[PDB]
Amino acid sequence: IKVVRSEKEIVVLTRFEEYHFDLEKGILKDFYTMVDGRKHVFTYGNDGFDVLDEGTPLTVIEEPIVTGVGKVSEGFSDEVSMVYNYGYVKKIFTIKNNENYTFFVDIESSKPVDVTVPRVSVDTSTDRYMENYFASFNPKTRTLVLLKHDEGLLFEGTLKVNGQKRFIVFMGPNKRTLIKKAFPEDYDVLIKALVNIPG
Amino acid sequence: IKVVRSEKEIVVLTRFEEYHFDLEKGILKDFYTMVDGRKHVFTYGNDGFDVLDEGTPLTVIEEPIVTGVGKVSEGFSDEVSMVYNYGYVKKIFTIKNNENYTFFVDIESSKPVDVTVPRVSVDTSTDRYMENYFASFNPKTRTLVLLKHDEGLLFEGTLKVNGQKRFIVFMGPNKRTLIKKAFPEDYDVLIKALVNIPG
Amino acid sequence: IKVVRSEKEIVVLTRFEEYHFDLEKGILKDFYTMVDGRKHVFTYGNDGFDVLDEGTPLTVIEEPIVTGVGKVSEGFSDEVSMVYNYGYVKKIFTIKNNENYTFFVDIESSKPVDVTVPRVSVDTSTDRYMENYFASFNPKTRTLVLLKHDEGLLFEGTLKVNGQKRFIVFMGPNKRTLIKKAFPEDYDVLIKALVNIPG
Amino acid sequence: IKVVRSEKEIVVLTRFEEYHFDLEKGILKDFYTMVDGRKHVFTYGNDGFDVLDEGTPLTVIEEPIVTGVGKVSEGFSDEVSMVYNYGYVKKIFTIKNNENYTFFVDIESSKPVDVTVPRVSVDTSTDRYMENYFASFNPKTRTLVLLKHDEGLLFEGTLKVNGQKRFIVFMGPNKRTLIKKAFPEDYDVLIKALVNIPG
Repeated sequence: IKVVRSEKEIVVLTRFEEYHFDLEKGILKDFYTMVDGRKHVFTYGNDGFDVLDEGTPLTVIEEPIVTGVGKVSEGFSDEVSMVYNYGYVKKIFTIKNNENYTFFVDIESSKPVDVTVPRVSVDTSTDRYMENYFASFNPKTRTLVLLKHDEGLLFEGTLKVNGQKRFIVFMGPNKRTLIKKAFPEDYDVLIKALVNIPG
Repeated sequence: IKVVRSEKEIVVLTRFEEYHFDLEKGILKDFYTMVDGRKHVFTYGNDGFDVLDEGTPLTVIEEPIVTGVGKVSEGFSDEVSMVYNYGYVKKIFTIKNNENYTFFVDIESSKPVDVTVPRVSVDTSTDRYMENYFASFNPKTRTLVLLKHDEGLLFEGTLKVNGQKRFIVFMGPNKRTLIKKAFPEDYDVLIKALVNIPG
Repeated sequence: IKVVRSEKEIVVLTRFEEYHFDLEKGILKDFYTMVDGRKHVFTYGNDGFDVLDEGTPLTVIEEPIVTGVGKVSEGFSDEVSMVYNYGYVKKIFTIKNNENYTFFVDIESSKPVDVTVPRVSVDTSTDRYMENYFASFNPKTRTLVLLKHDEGLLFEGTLKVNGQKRFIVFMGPNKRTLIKKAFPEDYDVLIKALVNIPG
Repeated sequence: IKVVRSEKEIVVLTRFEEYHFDLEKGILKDFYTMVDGRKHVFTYGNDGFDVLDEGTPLTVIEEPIVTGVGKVSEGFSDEVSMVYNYGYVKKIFTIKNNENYTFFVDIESSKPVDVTVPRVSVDTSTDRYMENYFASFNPKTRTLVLLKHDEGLLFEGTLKVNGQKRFIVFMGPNKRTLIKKAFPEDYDVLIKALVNIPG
């Protein structure tokens, strides 16, 4: 809802979410929840939606563009989008004022690329490779990451993209209602599988 | 936000707007504002977005579909859409929870068709045919209709549709900020033009 | 919008255009604009889309077919098409009711042929061979022809046809909005490049 | 994904597919699936996309060309294409790394030709001529061929080519997800129709 573009990064602020995106690689740098005090729940390893071509991370050919609907005094009102252009790869992050801890990654390529996925867990013990979904849980911050990748047990740790593809990313507290709003169709199977993580 | 589908019409209800759509012709039956008590500000004459093919109105080949995002206990939370299928014409009404008195008419055709435009004014005196915009004002109810038709002074009282086109329709009180939120770029010229209507 | 077949030629008539096509050679014989009174702006030299096998013009093997959508009392309402069948070459003119002085020439051949391109200029002085586009301008009549040949500066005065190709032909007044509508992807490059002609 | 040109045949090898093409006639010589060990499921009878001009088959006028995108250490990473030029007929096989047992045959002729269609069945018993599709099934190898010929029940056993046409060919295991992925518009009609084959 509030966009602050710095010389080193772009910051998107809502009432409960604080996103930090870079300018050169199109990565999610940092994510904070603010529902119970400013809490640094995600930080960039090599997993913030890097676009890997054949085995090397790609950088953008131009500065990212910031757009959205409902430009209020403070940036936008209901939608913010950030466009990253790698030439033959376009990547758009979309954040809506739904206060659901859910953002979108609409991505398009000419040749197939690999998009690393964010992990909030300390170790692989609290990560789940589920059908069409990647789950990552941090028991310290109680933070959940649910990425709908639509690869149906073929996921190998990176999003294989070729052509148009939208990814839905949940990143926030373990609040069951918010997961139902983010993934209404698969909610039942999802929660039933998420029980198996320590939690 | 709240959808009530009876056997004779579909009713969309937000905190300030009350829409009534029919089931056979894809028309806006009635529109109420609820900001200063339930006020019947629009009613169907022959102008509720009737689809006129050659010179005769069309009816749908199937019952309309209701979709949207954020399926809550009471219908949807953030967006409602209604799909009307005339066979070679598809017409979709979209209402978002922006509380802006603004809805969208996404329309598509295989042959050129005509879409009648709503008028809230008792007479033509308080109607304006402006660049890319039709305005209609009812001084009794203080109700403004602003339709962005993108026909550029060539508008003749009916929307000419051929292929894909989206219409943005503001319908509600004469409130500066809401018009700016609806049409940010043309706002200056629009309102400087709306001065000429009684008001 | 109106078609008149006269056992010697086919005439197509919209509100601003009057095309005269022959029946034996599939050529554009004459073109009239009517926005400022009936003005004879094109007359067939040797360039009304003649199909040349070597330098040998071809004749159709059958009489042309006239088709279209929305058959109104006067011919057609939104689309007229004329099919010329040279046996091993098909050539279809299409005139849509866009009121944009823009028609289409869809062409398909079995062997490489050459199609002449209409000129409106008195001399080669006011012609331009641009990237993917032929431009002819007549300073007296104020008529501009823009042909999208998509041959990228390899154009030598005739369309090289082998296989399927669509040509977009603008023939009318130097109106920037109409150029923007006809060629929406390249209009900036085109409008800037046309400054070099007298204009 | 790996191309081996043996000066006598061209072999294209993916994770689950092995195609054997010749060099003189542009035919499919042999096809192996590998998902359950190397299983020889197609051998050329007189049905490996032979171009029959009217009575006799055609040979290419020049050696085929191998092209593709993402040229990795082993041929190409994601697309391979073989161009066969018969002078007045061009035939391009395309194999994408979609792991869908689905390849494409883009074809363009100057005069009407016939292209034979591969069969995996021992007899005509397990074959079906369906709306826009040819179906061949082998009950011992569990291999299904679905060719989208788009000739709508006018198909007579050979592809009628006269211009530009694209054929989508599925060749592989009877797997509904894959058929859905290759033919997403007709998958329900197709899959229901296939029940009539033994299976």
